[PDB]
Amino acid sequence: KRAINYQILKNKGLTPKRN
Amino acid sequence: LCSPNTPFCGVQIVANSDTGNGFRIAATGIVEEIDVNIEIVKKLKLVGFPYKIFKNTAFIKDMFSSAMEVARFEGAQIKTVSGIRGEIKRALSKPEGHYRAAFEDKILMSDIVILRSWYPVRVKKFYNPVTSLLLKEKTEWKGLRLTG
Amino acid sequence: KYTTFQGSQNFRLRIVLATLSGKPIKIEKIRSGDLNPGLKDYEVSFLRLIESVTNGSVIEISYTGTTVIYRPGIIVGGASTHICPSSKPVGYFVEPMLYLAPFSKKKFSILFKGITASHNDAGIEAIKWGLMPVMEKFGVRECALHTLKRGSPPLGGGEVHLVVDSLIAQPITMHEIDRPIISSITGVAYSTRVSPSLVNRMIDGAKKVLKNLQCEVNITADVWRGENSGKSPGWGITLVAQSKQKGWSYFAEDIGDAGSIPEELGEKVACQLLEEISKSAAVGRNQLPLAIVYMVIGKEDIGRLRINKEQIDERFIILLRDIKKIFNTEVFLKPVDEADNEDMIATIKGIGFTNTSKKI
Amino acid sequence: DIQGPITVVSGKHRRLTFLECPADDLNAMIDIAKIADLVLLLIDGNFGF
Amino acid sequence: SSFEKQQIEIRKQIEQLENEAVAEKKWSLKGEVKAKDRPEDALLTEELE
Amino acid sequence: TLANNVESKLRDDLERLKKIR
Amino acid sequence: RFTDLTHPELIETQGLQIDRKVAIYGYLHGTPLPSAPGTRVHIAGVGDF
Amino acid sequence: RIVFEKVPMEFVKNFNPKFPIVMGGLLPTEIKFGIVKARLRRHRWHKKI
Repeated sequence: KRAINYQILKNKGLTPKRN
Repeated sequence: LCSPNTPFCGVQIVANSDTGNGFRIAATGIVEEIDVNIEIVKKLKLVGFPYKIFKNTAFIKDMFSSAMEVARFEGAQIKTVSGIRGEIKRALSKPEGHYRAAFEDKILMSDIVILRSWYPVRVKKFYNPVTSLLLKEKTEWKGLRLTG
Repeated sequence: KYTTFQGSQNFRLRIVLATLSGKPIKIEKIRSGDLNPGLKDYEVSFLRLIESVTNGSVIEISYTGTTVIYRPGIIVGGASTHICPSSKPVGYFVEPMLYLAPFSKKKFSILFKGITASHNDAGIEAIKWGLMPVMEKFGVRECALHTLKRGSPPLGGGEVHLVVDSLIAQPITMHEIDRPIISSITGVAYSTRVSPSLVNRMIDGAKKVLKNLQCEVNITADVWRGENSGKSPGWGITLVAQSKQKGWSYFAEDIGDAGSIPEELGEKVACQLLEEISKSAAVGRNQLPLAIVYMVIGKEDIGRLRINKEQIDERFIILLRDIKKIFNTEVFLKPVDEADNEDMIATIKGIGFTNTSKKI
Repeated sequence: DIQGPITVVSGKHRRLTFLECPADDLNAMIDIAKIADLVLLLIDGNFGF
Repeated sequence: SSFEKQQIEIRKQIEQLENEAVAEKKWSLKGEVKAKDRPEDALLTEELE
Repeated sequence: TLANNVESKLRDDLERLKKIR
Repeated sequence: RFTDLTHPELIETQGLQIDRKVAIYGYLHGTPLPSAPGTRVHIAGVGDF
Repeated sequence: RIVFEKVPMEFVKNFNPKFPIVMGGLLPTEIKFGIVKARLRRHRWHKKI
């Protein structure tokens, strides 16, 4: 089974680095 | 060829054996134009070194193998790594490949002069339609493999 | 592999239709039995013009010259100059370009050089006032034929510039099921290297034939003299009957030979105009092939055009047969419900053609 | 047992053709996606997407 | 079969492209190039603007 | 031997140059 | 549905490798298909016919 | 009913009813081959460029 990864699941996209 | 505004997707792997766990949709795009020719070009930079300096004027070596080349490239735009612009003034008869150049400002011996150039590139005419239904397994179609 | 045709019949049409369809064709047995077999010089020049305005096209002319293999490329257009051989006038080469001009990657900007009139081919005024309006009806908003210099036969020397700014995906669907009411008659009587008297006598000649009519008659007198007047003496007229209501035009034209009477030619052309309007229903005979072809290459819809039982002659039949051979489209004709006249409605389904060459 | 398209009556003037896309083939997923008017995306709730 | 023939020519071409892809690039595609690296008078025949 | 190679190289260069013109 | 109309006599004399003639039945979709033969179509995973 | 000649034999022998057979018409431009200029981007969820 090919489960979706974290990038897929949350779909945070391109965001700036935040402290 | 296809009409403009025809969308498409791209995939690198279609066989189940090489599927792995990563996403298989590799590229997305829209067709913009149809043509029988195209003029892609790559940057080719010729490199030389100075060996004799007279203020703005300078003599350079290793840029060209013979005076044959210098005559073709007389008056070309050149610049050093430091950013000082210069010119291909004339070809020295002796030795072969050496030429005189004049620069906006005096260059140092350590500097490297580079001639920027653009070399044409050609599109490879490779066409391998996928014919999975014609195969026994219908799910292990393999074509030209990736460079890695 | 190749759709095959016989003889020099409809050479320009078959080539042009091949361009629009994108289907390769073969034309064979071109003047096989003639003493001088094979293509004529102007036909070869026409093929050169096609090559100039296309890209990816491959054309073969046989060793004997009697067979042609044509594989269309894409219409690309551009800016170019074409030298027209004296065997034909400029209108011979301009006419096929009108078919292909609106459907290019770049605008057509072609400078034609040579004789500007003849007894057998479309004149400058025929194109400007007789065919180009039909294109404007089909959606070609911007198209112009500029007469830089007039060249009469036999030495010619005329120069004309064809510019078609309008680039459109495909012609609009026609719905013309009525007989246009023509509002006025206009025309141009032109002459070169000769006295102004001939033009006036000519306009006088046409006026007598048309004086009995109930509409305005105003013919322009365009006398050409000097450097721009060409190398030979010549004179001709084009009369156009215009219907402002729906922008339709019916025209007749012809040129005069040495020793001919200017009044007689004006009378003859006037009579010929009265002939065309009698035979026409929505478009003239000389405009019909352009109208039919553009409909075939319209969107996949049914376009309707009213045509008289006079237009269905030999030329009409061969035109439809060639269209079917290349495009597989069949023109259907039905009677009109009226009893006053015996016109028929030509219903054509478009092929869904689209100008893919243009960049977006 | 079902193989290939199956056409069925769904109403007085409506019909449906059902096609089971091979789950293991990507090439199918492309061309059914080209001709599928409706897509029923089966999702295992326990496992997730 | 005709398809088998086509697959044979395709395999030949794929082998050729394999070797080309692995093969070291020509001098014109190596970015920086000096006189020694390239063949003598190579620029004369090549069209560089 | 070397001079012959240089002669051939000059010939090839002239041929390409002629092809340009 | 898919059906091969090739005469089995041809299959035995020339062999199985011979190219076949096939009949495919189904409901048309989208724009009307022209009635005249010779129309160019593409079957996914097979080619253009 | 559509009848096609000169089909590869592998299609007839290697026929699986599960895998759909999709026939699609081609416009005149689809037949032509040549250079295609397109705007393309790496898919966001693809790991590598």
